[PDB]
Amino acid sequence: TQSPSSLSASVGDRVTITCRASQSVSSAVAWYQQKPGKAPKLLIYSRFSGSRSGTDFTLTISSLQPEDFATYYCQQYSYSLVTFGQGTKVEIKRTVAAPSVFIFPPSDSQLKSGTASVVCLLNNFYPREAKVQWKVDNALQSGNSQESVTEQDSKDSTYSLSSTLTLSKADYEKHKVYACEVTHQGLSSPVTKSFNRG
Amino acid sequence: TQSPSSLSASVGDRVTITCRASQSVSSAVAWYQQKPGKAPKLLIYSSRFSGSRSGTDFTLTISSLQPEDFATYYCQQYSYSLVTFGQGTKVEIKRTVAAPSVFIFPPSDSQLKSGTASVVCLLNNFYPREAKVQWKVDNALQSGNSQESVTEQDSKDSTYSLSSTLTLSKADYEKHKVYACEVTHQGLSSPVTKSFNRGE
Amino acid sequence: EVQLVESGGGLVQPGGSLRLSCAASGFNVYYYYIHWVRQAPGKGLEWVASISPYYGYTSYADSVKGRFTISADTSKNTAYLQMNSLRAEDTAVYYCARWSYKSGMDYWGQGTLVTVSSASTKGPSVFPLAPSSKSTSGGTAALGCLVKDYFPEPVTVSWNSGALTSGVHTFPAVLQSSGLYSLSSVVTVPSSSLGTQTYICNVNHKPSNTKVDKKVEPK
Amino acid sequence: EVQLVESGGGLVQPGGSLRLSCAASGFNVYYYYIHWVRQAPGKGLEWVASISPYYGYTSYADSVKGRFTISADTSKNTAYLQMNSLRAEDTAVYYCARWSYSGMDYWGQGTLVTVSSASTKGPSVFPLAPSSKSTSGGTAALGCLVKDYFPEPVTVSWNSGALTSGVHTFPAVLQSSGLYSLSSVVTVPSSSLGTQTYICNVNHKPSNTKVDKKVEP
Ligand SMILES: [Zn+2]
Ligand SMILES: [Zn+2]
Ligand SMILES: [Zn+2]
Repeated sequence: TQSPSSLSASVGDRVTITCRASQSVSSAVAWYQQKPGKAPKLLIYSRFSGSRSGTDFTLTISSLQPEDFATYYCQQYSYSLVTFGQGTKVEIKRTVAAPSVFIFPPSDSQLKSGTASVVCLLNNFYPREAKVQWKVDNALQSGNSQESVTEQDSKDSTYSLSSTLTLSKADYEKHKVYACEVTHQGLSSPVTKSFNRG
Repeated sequence: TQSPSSLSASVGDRVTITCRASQSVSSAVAWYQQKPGKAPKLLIYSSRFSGSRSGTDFTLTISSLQPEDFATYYCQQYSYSLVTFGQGTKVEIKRTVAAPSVFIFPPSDSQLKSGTASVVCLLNNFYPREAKVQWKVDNALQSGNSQESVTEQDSKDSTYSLSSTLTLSKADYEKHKVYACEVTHQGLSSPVTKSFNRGE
Repeated sequence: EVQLVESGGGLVQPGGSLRLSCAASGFNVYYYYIHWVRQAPGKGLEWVASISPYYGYTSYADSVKGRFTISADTSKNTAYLQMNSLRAEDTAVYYCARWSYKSGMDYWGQGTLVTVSSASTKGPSVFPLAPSSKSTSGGTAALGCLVKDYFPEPVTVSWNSGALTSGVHTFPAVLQSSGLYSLSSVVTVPSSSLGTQTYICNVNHKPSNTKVDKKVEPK
Repeated sequence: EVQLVESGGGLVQPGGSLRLSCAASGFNVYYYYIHWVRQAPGKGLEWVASISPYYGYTSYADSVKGRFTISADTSKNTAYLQMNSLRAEDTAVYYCARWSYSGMDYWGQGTLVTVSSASTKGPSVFPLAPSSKSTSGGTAALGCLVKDYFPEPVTVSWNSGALTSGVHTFPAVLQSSGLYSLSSVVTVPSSSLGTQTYICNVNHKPSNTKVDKKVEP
């Protein structure tokens, strides 16, 4: 129904996820865990515990293990119908890590194909939140780019991000200076990467 | 149909907004400017505002950003049996990083006597807008029992302010001791935590 | 002297019906395209409907698919939007606008709020956000009012009957899972004034004819 | 061993129809409620429909109601989801699950359903070339742009799976044209670029397309 909310936590932390009871008339709640690319799993709840905060339902993880980092869904049944709550993604907390930035001009083969995509890469950073602003001949762009973010890296718990500027071939040839400007928690000043067409 | 995308800029900057078109070719455009709490305004362009069509995508250019240009811009496309507004681009004022001052408020006795409890955390005058508030009740990380909202860019110093409200039943509130909100932000080299003990 | 004034907005249960009006002045709707555009809180503009000049042909967004009807009365010089089978996602500020390379909607109404929900009208409870030793820092103290559990929007807040505006932040309302709204208004002041100056938040909730003052004192 | 196996997913035009299946094993669909749950890309879980163990009859989400119809075959224990008048919003991975009575304790592997007017099309692969200007210390970045394909999914490897460290293959984005696009990148020592070749192997099974693109300065 929508994108899951986020929660940052460390191994060993205690986490409590609250599920608001809509307008039901029973304590029929079930909790599920889902990892990327896999089906959800019904939570069987040792470190997992279910309770009742007021009229609402809660799921508590007493001490987060590495395997606990995933998206959690609260399910309420009637039982003439079923409803899933918004996902809550539990993320691994680590120290701030500034991104390294790279820009890629469109290949000659792509220009031959009638399109020009410019790619800005942000590598190995934390937290996930980062802003990329595009500039063409020093003109700030909007509405002609799209971003994409990896899942948290298994080894160092960092993120990587791509931002792609898409222009027509004809328009790409009309400008000279292409740049992406990156803003992030770990950056005291914006980092810019650029190139001159030709 | 979705939230407006955000763009940080300064006075004198050049800004070009691209209208993400569909089966256009035979399509016309109109550009609008909206500020908080007010109806949109039609933009007349040619002299600070100019526009053109690069292929199927309409563009609007602001040649030199003025203080009154900071707003949310929308493109409207219309053609045979189709009229739609594109996603809004919110052009906001860029300024130096400013860390929030953080304040926490326990539930008033008045609200407690009324059988409920709301804990409020206040983040005052910070920039940039991006900020993360994490509630902790007896060091248990909370999620799904709080809500937050943020003001528009302040007309005084171009900062934002945010309030986060942790909602609990009175009974649940009274069986926990330590309440805390942990604030993460650009201007903070380390997270700031404001807390209190129930009944002090 | 062109103006458009809207009315008819309010609360309605899902599945219910509402008729919005758009009274024109300084021109007649007969000679122009008239448009309806809506905006959900925090979201972008969404085109809803339009009616053509001279002949009054119509056009609708797919999202209001045979549920909405746009019309105009040229004698009363008013355009209408009949809304049937309303759903929660129809909740928004609705604007009407007049159309006229440089063409576009050049005149707009002030907008009217349409709320679709099963919740009933309720006035707010007002609680203090009291200043304190931990609500102060290096000279300035923060205080405010929590305006909780009201429906529908809007609520308005002022401080000391409008005399205090500096340092005031009145946040956007949030829709709680209960279906009721809540908002906070805060203000920062000098700590030394806490003993002297009095601070009162004036809350108004027209949909329930509710008026409430709350004096905010140190705990 | 309890096990649900799904099939029948794929690509369809808006207004078209598909029929999903759910082969049960280690149990029979007579003594259990069977549910259908879908998940649109990057979004949360959404309940679709359910059928009762003893008698048939049905419960549907409001978003579906009278467009899909759930059913089952007792003999060959198989649940079905007959989807008709499909819309773009119905694009999702569809799961079938068994409810015990407490909750959906067993799930199928899931199957992708795409509803769109776009035609099947293989990706054009373009190099994201390394450069002396594109380094971070001794590290160089490079990659492959996998643009304008339909439908999902594509798979990307580097040097036939020999190179995995430092690889980032980003989630696809749905462009305004109705086609998907993604990039795959890798960071390597710039000192290796002279004596090392880098090839991204792109596989798009839905279009029978296999591309291997070498990436060089
Ligand atoms: Zn251009
Ligand atoms: Zn302030
Ligand atoms: Zn990396």
